Amino acid sequence: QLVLTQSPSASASLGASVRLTCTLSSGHSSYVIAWHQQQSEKGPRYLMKVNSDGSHSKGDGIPDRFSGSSSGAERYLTISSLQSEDEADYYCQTWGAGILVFGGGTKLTVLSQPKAAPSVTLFPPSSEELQANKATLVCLISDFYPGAVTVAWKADSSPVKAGVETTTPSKQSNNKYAASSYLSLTPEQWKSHRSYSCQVTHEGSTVEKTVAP
Amino acid sequence: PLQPQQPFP
Amino acid sequence: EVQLLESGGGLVQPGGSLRLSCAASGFTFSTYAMSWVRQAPGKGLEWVSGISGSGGSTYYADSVKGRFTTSRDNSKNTLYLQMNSLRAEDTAVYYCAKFSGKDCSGTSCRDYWGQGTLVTVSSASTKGPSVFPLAPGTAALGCLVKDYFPEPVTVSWNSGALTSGVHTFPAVLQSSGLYSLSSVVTVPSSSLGTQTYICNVNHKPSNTKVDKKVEP
Repeated sequence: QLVLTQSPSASASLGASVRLTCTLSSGHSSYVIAWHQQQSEKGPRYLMKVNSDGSHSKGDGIPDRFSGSSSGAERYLTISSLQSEDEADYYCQTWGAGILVFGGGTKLTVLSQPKAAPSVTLFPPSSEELQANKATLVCLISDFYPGAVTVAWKADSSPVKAGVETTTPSKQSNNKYAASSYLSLTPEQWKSHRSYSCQVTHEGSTVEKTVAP
Repeated sequence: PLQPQQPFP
Repeated sequence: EVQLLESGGGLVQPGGSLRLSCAASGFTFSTYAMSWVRQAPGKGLEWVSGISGSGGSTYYADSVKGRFTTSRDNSKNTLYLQMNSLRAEDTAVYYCAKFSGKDCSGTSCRDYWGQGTLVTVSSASTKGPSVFPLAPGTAALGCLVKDYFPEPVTVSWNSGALTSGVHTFPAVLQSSGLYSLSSVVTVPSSSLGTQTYICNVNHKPSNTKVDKKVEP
């Protein structure tokens, strides 16, 4: 059975080195593998091939800090001076007669990037949406690190749970996290309160923005 | 064992 | 260099059919075997099919055998994946790819990937978004892209003239099963009276194309 075995997750410090491991099943120790990188919500990028004698065959523009190596049934990818952009899922891949085989992928986390407080923008319902007899409050949260946040909505000063939908935080191209929270209201609930607030808590500190009818 | 040159000849 | 450009993704009812295309360029297409790969939401890469350079030999993963067929046109330099009898669990981003194997030498041994296209198999029907302006020394303005299915939506500003300070957020998936997302751009307040700002929203599954002017 041609199988590639990869650990699900790995982590290392910013600026340090990490080696990821791909294990070939017994009877396939001579096989060539390839490493592919997939950043979250992107398509894969080929890195290199690794056969028994080590070797490479690097894709275009792959930095020198990416290298590969081999020993027995195990195939390695080593990344030095880790950068935030190296956070991705790394898949080894191989082939046999008439089939391709993928490992399960190893998700690499690069720890201890700078902490950053969130920027918050709160939008009220547009007049167009209100004329469609609906109302949405839009709370946009970006530039924070780490990616754990808590969002709390207030109608005037009272907590509001009903009608709240929030995304899970996701790392954007500036390598900081973003999330959004939506509060759905009827137009009459919107007009019957003096204000609504989006309250964002991150690392014990709370940012609040307020809009009014 | 014995990896072919190409999976899809 | 090598480019693999896919098209044809979309939404299909269970039991329905769909064909994906992968337009190749930058190499002698007919020389190389071509593959399809897929990735279900939150899962890893899964091999789908391979086809020899000539098209005479095809190979399929057991999960798709008999329902998916791969073919190629070596004059248009295009790879195809014909899907029939689609199932909910076939929902995935589909990638065309060129895996060189071994026997090659230097850069000829590189692998290449298409950009992927999303195929959704669901009994739910498509719904295009409603687009609302988010009014108004710097000011944030935006567009709310509300209640659509399925992904994806693309948003640009002033047809690509405005990119600096633009941030399009990942969509929320509401309990109703519809998505919403927002796009925001930060601009100088002094420009509000003189510069027009328009978000261009495209939801191909529903043939929706909206140009929404965002005024103060």
